[PDB]
Amino acid sequence: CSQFLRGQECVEECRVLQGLPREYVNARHCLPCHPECQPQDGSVTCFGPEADQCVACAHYKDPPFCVARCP
Amino acid sequence: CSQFLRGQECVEECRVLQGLPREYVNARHCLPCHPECQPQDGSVTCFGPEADQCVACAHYKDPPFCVARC
Amino acid sequence: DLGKKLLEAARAGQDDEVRILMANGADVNAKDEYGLTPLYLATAHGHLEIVEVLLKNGADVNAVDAIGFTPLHLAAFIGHLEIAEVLLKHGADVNAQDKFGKTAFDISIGNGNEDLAEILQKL
Amino acid sequence: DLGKKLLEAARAGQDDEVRILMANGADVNAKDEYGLTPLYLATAHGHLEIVEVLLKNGADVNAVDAIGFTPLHLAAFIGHLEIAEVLLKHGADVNAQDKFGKTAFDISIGNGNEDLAEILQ
Repeated sequence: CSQFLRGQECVEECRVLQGLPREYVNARHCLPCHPECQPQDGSVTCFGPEADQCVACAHYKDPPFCVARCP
Repeated sequence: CSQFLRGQECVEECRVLQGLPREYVNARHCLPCHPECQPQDGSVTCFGPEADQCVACAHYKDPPFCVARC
Repeated sequence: DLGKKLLEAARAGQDDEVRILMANGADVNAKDEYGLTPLYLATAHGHLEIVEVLLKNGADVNAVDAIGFTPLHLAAFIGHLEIAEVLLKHGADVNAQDKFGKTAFDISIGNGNEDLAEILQKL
Repeated sequence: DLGKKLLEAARAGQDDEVRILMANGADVNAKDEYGLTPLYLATAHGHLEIVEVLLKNGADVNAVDAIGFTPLHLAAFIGHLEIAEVLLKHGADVNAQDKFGKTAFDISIGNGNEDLAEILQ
């Protein structure tokens, strides 16, 4: 596969600026943002797979993490 | 946290040579190897989150991916 | 008018439409509804030739998105080596930082692209 | 006997134990159940002082695991900057390759460990 890998599927491009769930790219692999990242429109959504790597939280922020709820 | 993150838990080390599920590490995060990776005993188990990143396969190979059913 | 057309063309990967719209004097640094830019959209969608053409026509290499990503940032992110090289030849600020203070090289390390990282490191 | 205790001490961060075993002639390069050495295990588990001691007592700095990871490979995989630097100061083969042709630098970039990568350039 000369393109991007999403699991096994060879896809033309990952979901970085559009599509759901948003993805970050690593080693030509399309990989999912943490579910707590707010999908962005004028930017990428995450920089990795974890709740402290979002650009903005879907719900609450409990620095440095995005969380469904506060404790 | 100045050690490693496993999700939000701050941990002393990741599971690179032992423990289940086995882990790779990226920018100080403990992240899981793909479940089709065979847990290794003399080395790390994987290099990233995906099934073409295992050292060896838990079940069937299908280059370059470790899979459950061929 | 010509702005929206150039934006859709860069997005969809339509080399000819882009060259034409440039010819008919479309704004090379037009902004879409999210403040994005043809150069940026072209890099996002992996369109080398279009990136090259936009650059020949004075596209701003230091246009920033919502968090201060330049096209070089996004190239590093996705791991588009060739596009990154083309942006470096055309005046891309390699020290430029997004709102979290990361440069393209940082982003490259997060993407795990050794060759792009290497090119960026030696700067 | 002593070798098993040394290997365990290296896993568990027991520096006082490592010291007393070395003092009683424990094999600094003893191989475990899986062919791994104290230095590798101390690296795996982030025990800096222990890699310091093991090195001063002649641990094999380029010993190799199942896939040809040297301790430096492992330090780069995990993100142990300091241990990696210590390894370098004591003769880590900066060009060594695993059975995939990857060097420590390769692996540092693979695992997003910028500072590591940066001292291996």
